[PDB]
Amino acid sequence: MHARSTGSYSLVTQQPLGGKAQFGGQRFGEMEVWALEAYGAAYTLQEMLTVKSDDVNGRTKMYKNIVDGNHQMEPGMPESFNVLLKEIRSLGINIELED
Amino acid sequence: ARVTVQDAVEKIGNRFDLVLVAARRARQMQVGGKDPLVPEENDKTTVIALREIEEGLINNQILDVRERQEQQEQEAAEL
Amino acid sequence: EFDAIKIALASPDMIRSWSFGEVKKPETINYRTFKPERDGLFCARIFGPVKDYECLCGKYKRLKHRGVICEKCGVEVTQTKVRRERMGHIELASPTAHIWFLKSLPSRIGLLLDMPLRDIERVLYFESYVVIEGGMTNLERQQILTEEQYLDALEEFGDEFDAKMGAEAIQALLKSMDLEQECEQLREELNETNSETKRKKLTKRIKLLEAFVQSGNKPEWMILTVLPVLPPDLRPLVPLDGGRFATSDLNDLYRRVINRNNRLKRLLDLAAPDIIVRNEKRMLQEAVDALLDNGRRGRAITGSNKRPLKSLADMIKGKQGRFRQNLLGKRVDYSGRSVITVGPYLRLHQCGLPKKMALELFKPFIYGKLELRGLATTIKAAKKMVEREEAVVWDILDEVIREHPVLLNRAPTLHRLGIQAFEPVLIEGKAIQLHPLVCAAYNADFDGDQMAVHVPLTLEAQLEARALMMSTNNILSPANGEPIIVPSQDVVLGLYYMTRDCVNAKGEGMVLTGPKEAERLYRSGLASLHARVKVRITEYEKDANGELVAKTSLKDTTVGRAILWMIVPKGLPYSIVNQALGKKAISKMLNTCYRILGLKPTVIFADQIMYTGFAYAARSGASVGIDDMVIPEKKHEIISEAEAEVAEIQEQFQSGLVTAGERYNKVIDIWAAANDRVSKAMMDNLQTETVINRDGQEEKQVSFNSIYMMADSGARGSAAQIRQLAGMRGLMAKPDGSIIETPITANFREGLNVLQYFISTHGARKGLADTALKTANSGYLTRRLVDVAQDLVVTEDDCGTHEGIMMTPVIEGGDVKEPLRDRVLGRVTAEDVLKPGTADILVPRNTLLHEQWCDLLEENSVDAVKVRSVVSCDTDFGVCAHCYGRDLARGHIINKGEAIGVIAAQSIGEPGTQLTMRSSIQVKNKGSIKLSNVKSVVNSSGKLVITSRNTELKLIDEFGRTKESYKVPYGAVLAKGDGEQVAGGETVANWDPHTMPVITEVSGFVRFTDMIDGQTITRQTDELTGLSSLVVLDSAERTAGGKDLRPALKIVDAQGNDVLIPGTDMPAQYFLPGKAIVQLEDGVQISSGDTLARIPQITGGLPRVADLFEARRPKEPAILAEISGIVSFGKETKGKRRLVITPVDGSDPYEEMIPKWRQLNVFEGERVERGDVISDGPEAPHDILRLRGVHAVTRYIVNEVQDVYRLQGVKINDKHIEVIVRQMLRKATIVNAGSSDFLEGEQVEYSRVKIANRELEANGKVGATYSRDLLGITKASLATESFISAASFQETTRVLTEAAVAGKRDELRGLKENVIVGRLIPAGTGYAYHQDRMRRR
RNA sequence: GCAGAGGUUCUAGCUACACCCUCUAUAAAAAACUAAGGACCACACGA
DNA sequence: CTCTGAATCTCTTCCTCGTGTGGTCAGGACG
DNA sequence: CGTCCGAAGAGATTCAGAG
Ligand SMILES: [Mg+2]
Repeated sequence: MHARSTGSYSLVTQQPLGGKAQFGGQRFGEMEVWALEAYGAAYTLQEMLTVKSDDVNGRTKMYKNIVDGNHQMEPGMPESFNVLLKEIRSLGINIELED
Repeated sequence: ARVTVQDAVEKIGNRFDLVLVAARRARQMQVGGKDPLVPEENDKTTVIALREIEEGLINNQILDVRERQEQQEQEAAEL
Repeated sequence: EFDAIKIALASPDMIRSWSFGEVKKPETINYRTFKPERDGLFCARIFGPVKDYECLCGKYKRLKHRGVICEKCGVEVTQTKVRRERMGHIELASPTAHIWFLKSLPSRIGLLLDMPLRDIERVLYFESYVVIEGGMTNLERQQILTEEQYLDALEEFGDEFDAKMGAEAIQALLKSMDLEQECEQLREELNETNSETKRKKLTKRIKLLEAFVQSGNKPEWMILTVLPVLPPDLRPLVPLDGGRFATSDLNDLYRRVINRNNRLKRLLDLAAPDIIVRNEKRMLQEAVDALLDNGRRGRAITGSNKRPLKSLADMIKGKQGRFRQNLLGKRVDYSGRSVITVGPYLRLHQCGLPKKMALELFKPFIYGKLELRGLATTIKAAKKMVEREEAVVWDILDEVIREHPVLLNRAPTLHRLGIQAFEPVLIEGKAIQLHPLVCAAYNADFDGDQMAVHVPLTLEAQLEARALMMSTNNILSPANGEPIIVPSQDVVLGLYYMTRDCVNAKGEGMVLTGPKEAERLYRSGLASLHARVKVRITEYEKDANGELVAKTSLKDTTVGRAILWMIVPKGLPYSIVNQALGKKAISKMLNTCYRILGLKPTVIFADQIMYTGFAYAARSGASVGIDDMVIPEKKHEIISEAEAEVAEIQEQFQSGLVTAGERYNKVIDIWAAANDRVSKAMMDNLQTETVINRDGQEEKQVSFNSIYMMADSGARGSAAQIRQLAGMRGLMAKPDGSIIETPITANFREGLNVLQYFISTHGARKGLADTALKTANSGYLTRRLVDVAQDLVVTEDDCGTHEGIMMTPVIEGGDVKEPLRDRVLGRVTAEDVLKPGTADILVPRNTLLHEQWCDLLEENSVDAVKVRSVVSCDTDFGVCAHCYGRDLARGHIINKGEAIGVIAAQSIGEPGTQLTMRSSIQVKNKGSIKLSNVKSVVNSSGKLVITSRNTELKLIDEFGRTKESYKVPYGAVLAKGDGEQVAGGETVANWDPHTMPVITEVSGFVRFTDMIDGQTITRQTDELTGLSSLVVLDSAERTAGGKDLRPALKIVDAQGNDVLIPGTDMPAQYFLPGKAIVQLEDGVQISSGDTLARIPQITGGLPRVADLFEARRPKEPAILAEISGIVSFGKETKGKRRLVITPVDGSDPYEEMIPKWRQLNVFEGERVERGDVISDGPEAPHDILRLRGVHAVTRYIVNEVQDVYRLQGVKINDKHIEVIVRQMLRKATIVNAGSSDFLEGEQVEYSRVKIANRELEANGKVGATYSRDLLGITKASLATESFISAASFQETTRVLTEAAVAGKRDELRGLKENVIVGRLIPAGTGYAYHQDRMRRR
């Protein structure tokens, strides 16, 4: 039994920090994302992708809103996506976000 | 409490437009001081929003009309 | 906020622009002082301060001080969050070619330079000198010059020209060439070239050059002089490690590169001899390319622990890559994991949830409610309250849990139903309870199985879960219309126990007022549960339009069935419950309830039926016991008889009468026959042997034995397992697959011999390893299916296209595997079908087929119904709702915007675990016979002989449905004429498989043309007949002088005049191929319809489906006629046989190359229709798409994949295969450019060319012609508009390299792309968001 | 309560996700209170 | 003599989530 | 105290028969 609301994040800022005896969260892997995609579900998938896992501003704002009692979501960008962008940049390949 | 949302799904056919309209209604309930028209009996905001959709008293068109009217009183308040 | 991303090759100027500084010291931080080094890899001056708004100097410690650099230390003061974005670079002393563009198989660096990859590797490794700006030299401008020959050139040429070495030489070459000049030069070379291979290579090169000129890319940008570094925060490993702070990490590779670069500067200022300098430059290039991609080159650098240390490319690609680890599937918060528990008391939508688990999961909600209540003034006080776990916390937890759905998710999420929401119910314990019915849908046992529990947060999320994710919302599995919450083990057994009749039982033969009285009699115990009693039932009918009418009647039934009746809703009839209610019967009952009463009554009935099944199964006490199993009395006698038979066969082998192989085959066959006999005896001892009186002397009834109840009801196991328990187990295969000679005589009930157990465990271990490989390959196939999928959503409500695929019941020569009704169910008709009464509109054009409508179609017994297909739908980037048909998730046409692609991919992938890893024609029943594509000539006896090769017998009953279809090989003779009713069980057609007939179309005499005995045809005598028969020599076997001559048969009269084909000006010549034996003599009249010469003549596993979806060409494909025409042999067995097909009107457009060893069904004189088989063999899907059309290839692939699925008894609706097929052939190739801007050589998505040609049709210019080509799922997903989805799939380095070279701009718009970006998915609710965004754009 | 400091406690507490009051250059009548940082590889096991 | 179809040589992963155990550049002395 | 050293298949790339 390993239920956790919020735990210490990794350097990739993915909050669960691996499934461990130490407090952390379970992985929502690729097949789970496929399952939500097959469902007519998009908002909950967006939460699992951004506000629950790797959006620092998103996570802080979500926690403040929930303790305020109003459940509002701010998408932002996953920190893992910025990690991917920086890693591809390190390869010498210019990847940029169009405005 | 609603075990199933079928009555809503024939109220709103797409069943994804259902999520959007009832989510806006529940948002109005939580953020605004406005309360659901159908009486609340130990029900969360989303459940009572689905209940209002079930009676047909709330739909996307009615919700848009209501918010437009509210903006109308907002403009009339400034005069 | 931000549009779709773009990717391009990064310029050195752009790299410098990104970098906040330049690093020159390899060591990152001091171990003595934790502060980062001034110029180390970990730098605050370059990458920002280690602490949020604290400087290294410590002079600045406040927010107001932020933005002011400290001159003493030299760093900027900001938040450490900036350190993640801030980036640095290294200025290499000499340029180094980027490994991705170098070592990749396309060899972009080599392709641009037009130089072989080996030469490029040599010049980069300084082994050879390449020529740059040769000018006035005998050497060409681009030439590879080895060390000794470079020295010879240097001593020979005193001119200023020199051949540079290393990466800088390649950079100079890249600068030297002009892309535009090379562009027109290569275009004119393409115009000049007459070879397909050379023009294809030059086309690849010109594609590279066109991508370079079109995008903002420079050739010299491939070789990077400045090397960017990862930010110190985005650096892996580097843990405190109890202050050891030591781990292998990309930091090691960066330190290697920086050390090399520093040493290179040290020797450049030192001006070292050129040999040491070039060796060190090669070392630096090795360090750099190892950093970029470790293991890309032959030598792979290893770090500590003797392992290949992680590199930048390795962090991107593979399972461990950032894509699949942290972008596609992200570890999430508010997730709880625990073992599963049954908890039968729960309803369908409710699941058990431990108190502590809900506490931990819902902590923010609890804190918010505590603050609202005013119990805790501060969030810290709320956390303290939760830690105290005081009483008020529990009541608060009750409020939030009450109406807040949570997602229950089994770890392997094979299909869509893997994750389903539930309304949690707080329980005392530590284990999650899952409702028993849905556990079958979850494919979850109760054996330490664990399910993740995720908590939706936003109101959109909770509402989304309640509307869609909740279990009660999705009763029907997406794969097939059959319900997925069907009773599985206990409840089905209890229902079977209730719905059974015992000939004598307590309370038999009394009449009962109603179900209430039946329940009262059973619970009182005076009347037995199962006993035939007349009862009065108030049956309700749905025939009234939106109204229920009560029918009261006395229906003979058992007490158990009458009790069960009160449970079912009113609308359902009594016929469904009157039967024994096996598992299939209960599934049909639930399906009828769903179709008639609706979703909510179906859910209530399912919960009530589960409760009743559990209760009455507990009352039954259907226990398994040793005495319950019965060994057949005939089993020992059967074993003795089989022993006698095998002994006789052994004695025959000893005497030598029978060979070893035939002996083994006979032993296996007789053992199998004995196994079937003992199985029948065992089954009879189970059900038939049960005898109990009917108030008379004796009565025989169906068994109440527990084992037979479990098997017959379908609760658990099958007949074969019951045979294994009590009957003889049967032959067990050896690991090689060969059947063991001696089967396992003893059953599982009796003692089992040691050797018998060893033989059994062979198959057991084989099955376990097969299961492991099955789940591995099934996961891979599911991933490929999803990734080729997920680019399909229902954008448009109605496509409005008349064209659609024809649907007919599938036939393999036996009983129809799938009736037409099941196939056409849920599919909108392409065209208005017609009643058997002519010119009657039985069904309108665009109407959806519901249950009553399909039943009406069965009544009229239609055979073929044209059906809208997703492939036929012409919508761009989307699939029509009407074209798709019913979603199968719920009883209506699919809702607009829903993601069909992922649904179908999961539906196909899910059964993969269940999928295993590895003459004459007799009519089954009497009916009309039909022949299609038939050319028939009657013989002397009058029996019909076919001239057409592809004639198909169709058995059509009085209703008109084609019950049976049989393939008829060419030259076969059928006694029964066409259109004549054939009695069942009699052979209509007979033929010889070994003999390939050569019939004569018209009776007449023959003249031998170009026939010489002993040269072209060798006369061979037959002793039995007494008449020597001319034998045509095989072309390759016979001599070259006889090879070129072609024997020809000409029909003539008695006078000798040649006879033409009746109705054809062309003569009736006949050609005799090699290895043909002609019994008839020259100058002998030949009857019509008689053969002239007697010419001597897959896997059902998951890999078959994988190959089909990947469209792998078979090892030996079948040659298909490209165009309709007559066949001529240009060259006979000249290396390979050459075939020419030419129409009578059009010139010969095709020459066909055929291997000599292949059998040819074609005859040269006979005309061949386009798409007809030339050489019999496995059918290649690409050939079908090229020739027979897209509808034909879709039909073939769907039929064959479904037939693979049919073998294992798993059904997937055809639309799921159809959408994947549509994705497979989404690419297209342009035959002629026409008015379109697209070049004919280039290949573009069919959507783009469709939009372009319809836009051209809008104007005067005609649309460009296009050719549709089939791509494998891996290939189709690998090559698509968006590079991000391809990179997440496979060959990530290849995909990113191709994107950067081409500079391709992603358009996003896909599910996987939006998942990776993290923005709202255009799959479910987000489709309206995306259409609003499109309106905004 | 948004830039800082002080206050009755307990070195320090200016919303740092964070808990009370004051003002724009000056320190106390006052009770509930406080901490936000850390990887990979191997083995075995469950599904 | 210049490509043909073929045989050979090279990339590229080859399920998917748990729960426990352990092992991981290592600079080293010298101005 | 800080500082420098199997297996399966796809694709490219040779490869080689045949006028
Ligand atoms: Mg299990």
